[PDB]
Amino acid sequence: DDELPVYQGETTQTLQDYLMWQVELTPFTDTDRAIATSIVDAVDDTGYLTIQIEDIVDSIGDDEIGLEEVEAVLKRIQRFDPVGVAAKDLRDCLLIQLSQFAKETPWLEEARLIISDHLDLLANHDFRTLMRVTRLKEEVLKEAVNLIQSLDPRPGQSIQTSEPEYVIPDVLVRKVSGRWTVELNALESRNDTLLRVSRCIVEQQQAFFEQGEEYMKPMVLADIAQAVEMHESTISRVTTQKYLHSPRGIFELKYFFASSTAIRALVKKLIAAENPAKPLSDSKLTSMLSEQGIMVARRTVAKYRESLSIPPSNQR
Amino acid sequence: HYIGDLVQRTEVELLKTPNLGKKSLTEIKDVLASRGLSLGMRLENWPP
Repeated sequence: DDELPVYQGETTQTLQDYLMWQVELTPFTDTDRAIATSIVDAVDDTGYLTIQIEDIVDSIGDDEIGLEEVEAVLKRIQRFDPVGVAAKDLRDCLLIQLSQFAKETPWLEEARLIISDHLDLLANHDFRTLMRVTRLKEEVLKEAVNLIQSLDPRPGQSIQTSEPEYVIPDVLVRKVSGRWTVELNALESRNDTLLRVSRCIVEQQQAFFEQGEEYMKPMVLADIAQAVEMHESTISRVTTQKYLHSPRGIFELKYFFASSTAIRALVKKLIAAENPAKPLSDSKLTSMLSEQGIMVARRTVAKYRESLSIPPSNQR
Repeated sequence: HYIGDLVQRTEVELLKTPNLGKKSLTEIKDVLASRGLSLGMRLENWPP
């Protein structure tokens, strides 16, 4: 209704909204505005990714309209408010962000064009042999790299995500004698009773999984379904909706209903000393797990340690 | 000479002169797409 502040809305602006606002105000032709509108939707909240170019060209359905037309227009779009916008691959991102250094930057312009344009793939690790490639030495190259490292990445300045999306908790686990005791802090009545029973199942989970132990003791939904005689899907639904709160490691408890989690803790322990070898040895760790009795044999348990953004494989 | 006197023209006005064709228009569109971006204004005046 009206005359009150109903949650009508805010109409905030994202990055694509703002880019489109910026396209509205620039001297594009009838067609070029169609290519521009075609590109700004391709852009992401992350900036850099304008995804595939040739699908941008082919999406228009031929009839002329070459690649060069989308390329020029694309550059100009890449030039709008948040400096480097879109482009691709980060390389051209840093070349567009480097396009305006005012040209009055000492040593930075040239060196930065060489480093940023080409050979930047080897700049990941360190300088080393690259120092011999560009003939640079000492701090001449290090200061340019200070500028390159001073650039930042893409957009994510428009953002428009003021909403942190907090948890609000649901049930509080007051820590007792090196464990946890429920208190539940913070028809419709039947639904409330069902939520209370879900809190009771979380208390049974306290009995199902040891808190003090590494990760959580392996349990099956058949235990919580054994206690109150409730259906599995119902309990998993209560734990999926509501999120349990505990003083340490509070979580929806949906992951709480010592299995793979213990292996992940073991993988974390291996990761601590895994720094010495970049390649890493989850397969060797699997052999150690088999010796420990786990019987892992280059399995995904080791592979999970070798996955999860591990130095393993990526360093190799 | 220079830029500005070139920068304000509609592509419908520039498209017809000898030797340009459709290719060179997109070429200058790409070159001048960088830096200036403009390809139009009414501006004000000129110092020279």
